[PDB]
Amino acid sequence: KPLVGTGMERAVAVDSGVTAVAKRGGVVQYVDASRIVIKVNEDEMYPGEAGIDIYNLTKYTRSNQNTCINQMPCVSLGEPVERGDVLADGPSTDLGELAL
Amino acid sequence: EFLKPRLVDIEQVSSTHAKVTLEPLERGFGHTLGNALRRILLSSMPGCAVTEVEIDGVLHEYSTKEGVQEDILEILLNLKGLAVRVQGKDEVILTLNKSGIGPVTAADITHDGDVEIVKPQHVICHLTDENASISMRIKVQRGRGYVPASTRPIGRLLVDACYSPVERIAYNVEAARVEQRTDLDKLVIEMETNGTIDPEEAIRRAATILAEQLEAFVDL
Amino acid sequence: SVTEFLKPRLVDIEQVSSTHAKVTLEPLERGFGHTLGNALRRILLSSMPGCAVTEVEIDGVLHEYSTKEGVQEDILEILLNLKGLAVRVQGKDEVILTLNKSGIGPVTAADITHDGDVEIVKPQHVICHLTDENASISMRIKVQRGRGYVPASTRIGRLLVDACYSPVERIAYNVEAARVEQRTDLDKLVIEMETNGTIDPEEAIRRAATILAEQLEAFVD
Amino acid sequence: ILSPANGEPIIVPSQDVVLGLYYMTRDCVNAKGEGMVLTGPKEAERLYR
Amino acid sequence: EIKELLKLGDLPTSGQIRLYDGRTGEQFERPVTVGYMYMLKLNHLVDDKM
Repeated sequence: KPLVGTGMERAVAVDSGVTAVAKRGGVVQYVDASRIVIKVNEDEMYPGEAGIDIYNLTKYTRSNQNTCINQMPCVSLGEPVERGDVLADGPSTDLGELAL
Repeated sequence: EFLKPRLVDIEQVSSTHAKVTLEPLERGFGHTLGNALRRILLSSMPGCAVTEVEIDGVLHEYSTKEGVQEDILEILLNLKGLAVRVQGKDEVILTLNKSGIGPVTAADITHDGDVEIVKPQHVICHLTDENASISMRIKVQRGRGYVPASTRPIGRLLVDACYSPVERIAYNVEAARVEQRTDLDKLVIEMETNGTIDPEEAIRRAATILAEQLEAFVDL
Repeated sequence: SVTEFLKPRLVDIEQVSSTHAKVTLEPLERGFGHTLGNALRRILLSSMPGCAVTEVEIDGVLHEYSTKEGVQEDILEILLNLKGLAVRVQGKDEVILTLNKSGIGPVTAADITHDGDVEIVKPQHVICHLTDENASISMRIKVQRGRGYVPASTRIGRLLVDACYSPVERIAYNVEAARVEQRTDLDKLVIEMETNGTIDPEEAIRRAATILAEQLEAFVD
Repeated sequence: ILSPANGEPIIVPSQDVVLGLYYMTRDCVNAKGEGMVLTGPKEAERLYR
Repeated sequence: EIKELLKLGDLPTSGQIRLYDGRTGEQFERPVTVGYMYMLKLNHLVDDKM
């Protein structure tokens, strides 16, 4: 993380599709470097949906500038999250902040 | 005439940093001896670090394993800063076995007798699955200085090793409080150590290294 | 191995004068040239024994900021020529020397009456001049044994002279790069030292080496 | 070492050497060891070191 | 506010502490401005230029 910043690094982190955000609020069921399993809450559970949400994490993919990009998870086993919360730090990301 | 400094006061206030005081010294020799001991203690010092890690579950370091939380490169970076003291061996092979959900600390390594773990709270990885397990072979060598893996099977992973067990050296020249000669000074040296080496033994090793390096001037 | 290190050679002596030495040591380890150069320089700077003129007892004008008739050079020139006068004694600690001359012409270091332990390293060093024949100079200098360099302000009708007990005059080390067995990260210590006709520069290097070895003999088994 | 357009030297200290020579050679009104006479430049270098 | 944050963390006001030499081991004549700055790395590696 930068010690001297501005505060708009979180907007750059969550506005570009390079991180993993939570669509519905709930608790984390299974933590892995390849996938993230999050069980949604009762107030946001649809009656016709499939249930839990599974977030796939891209690991060691090639970019257009021959730069290695990957997404590493940051949540722990059994942590309550909400809507709009970050789940995995991608390239140049430190807990939802831009880390150049 | 000159006087000889002695190591009589060795303070160990914690397990990381210790203060060694040299007494007595002259008016000009204190700063020179302190800077020389600092440069020898920071330039070259023997130690033991993790050289090679062989994991049978993964092929290369850019892969991942189902069950662990951190990546294999993060496991190698956590094993890079591992401190271990070897008594009288050079090539030690360590075995790690852990099953169940929980962190993998430094106490999970099998005991060998000749090795000593100075920090059992050092974590390596985190297991998040019940049936998942990882077994690795850690090769710890004994060397001196910093050397990357670029200068020196497909399952063997190469990692850089730092054989220097000294973090920082701080020294200052303080005047003697009660002394018959006012020109005499004492040198206090504090050194941070991870725990894999002795401060007095490192001071003796720096002294005999400087005495060996100074032996080429008396033949001139 | 681990305990072993590199050992440089010693036959690199380049002398441009009688008592000038320019030695070169190669090969050395990375970062080992500075800790062997500065530690050898700071010993030879102000931690070397010797003898020099400390006080001068004169019978002329009591005030220091004055002039003397019949002489060409001022008293400050006499003090600066006495600061450069190198002398070493054998057995005694402090000696008293007397210089008396009443004539016309310059005075050298051979005009002082010789003793059993006092030995002048060069009699060609001038002190002052004598213009008139009636101007008779009579001075008494005091050669005291000490170490390092001390000023005259920290001491305190005799005159205070800045004594230079160190036999060397200029010491400067130089660290360059060397290469052997495809190893670039090495060091090469070049020591250039200027010394007068009191002691050899190689003898001063060996004396500083034995001093630094005796200062670290309480730890090496 | 000279310029092709005029008779001026092209080897000049740009920023760091001129700053070091300006800091080394400067006049002060009070410092350590003011008011003493020396015998040569080697004694001045020894007193500085 | 920067001076108050420096005074809160037991740091000097001017922010220039006296540093010693690494080779010789003596104090510099002037205090050196030392601190922490966020540095970056550009895509101009020397392996792609030689």
